[PDB]
Amino acid sequence: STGSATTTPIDSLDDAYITPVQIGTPAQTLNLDFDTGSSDLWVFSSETTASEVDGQTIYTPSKSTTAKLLSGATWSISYGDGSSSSGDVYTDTVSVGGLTVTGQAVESAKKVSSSFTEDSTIDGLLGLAFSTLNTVSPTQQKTFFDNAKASLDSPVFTADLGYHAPGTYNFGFIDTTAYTGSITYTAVSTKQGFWEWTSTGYAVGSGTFKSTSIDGIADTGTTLLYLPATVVSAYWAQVSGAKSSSSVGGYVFPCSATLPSFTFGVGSARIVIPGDYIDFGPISTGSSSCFGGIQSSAGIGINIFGDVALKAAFVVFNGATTPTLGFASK
Ligand SMILES: C[C@@H](NCCn1cccn1)c1ccc(F)cc1
Repeated sequence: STGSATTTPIDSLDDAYITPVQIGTPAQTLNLDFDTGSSDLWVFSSETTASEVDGQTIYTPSKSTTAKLLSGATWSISYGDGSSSSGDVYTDTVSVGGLTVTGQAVESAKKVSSSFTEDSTIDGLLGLAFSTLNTVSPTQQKTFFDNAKASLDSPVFTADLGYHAPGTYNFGFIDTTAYTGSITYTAVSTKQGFWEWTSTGYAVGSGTFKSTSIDGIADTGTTLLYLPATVVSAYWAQVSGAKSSSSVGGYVFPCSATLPSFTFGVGSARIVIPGDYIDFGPISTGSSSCFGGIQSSAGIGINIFGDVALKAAFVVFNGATTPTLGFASK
């Protein structure tokens, strides 16, 4: 089997991407944030505290002929950004882009934090990290990918995120029309449950490439690129007037600037992030200070190749017995 679904940025900054997902029978279509940095498929639902719902589409298990309560199971998750949600669990039929899984754990939110309520465009998350991170208790559940792998033509999915444009998630095949050149594959550690890999170095603009190992995760659910303070300082030193603002919570730069590109290594290959991808616009409406898309990881504990980095590439998440990542330019 394969599936192919379009993913669409939620706003003009590419802060997140939503992908339609069919849940239940008859189908209930919800727009989910596909998140390679977590392992729970959770949704706004008929169970979500009414005051915490503001515009989202909800899943109503009682209207699905295929829904069943996963009796006794609960879940609770918090993300890197301090957001959280929790609830109970149903199993139901879930389809993405024409690929169907039966018996998928659909985690129904009873509570969501303010950051989810305030974003009316995201109806829940679909986790695509390793199932060892799934938060369902007392019986951990599998991701949609982990359940689909029993059926896919090839045990892979690919992320092809757009810059201020739609892109694609494919399951079970690699679209050789979607990238240029060749795909460079690199080793993955699953020790922390993430798609964790080691970049071979970086360059700033037209500068020399610095060969240096940078461990980090490929995380479609994180907007920005979080790297070591040394790397980030070297980047922003090339932008006149850029500074790390303690009042704003990272590097800001004059909105009049032209940003340099940023290159990261994948083995002997190089992925170039254009400078405009690193522009996240005014810090507040009408401001002439703009927020940077490359930020320090020093207060996280891990480096994160978020959307800023991933949308410069065609990315293969190889879930073969020994998982690997592939990157191609596009
Ligand atoms: C609550 C939420 N924001 C969606 C992303 N966004 C960035 C700026 C605005 N929206 C979220 C939190 C964590 C996460 F892994 C996914 C989604």
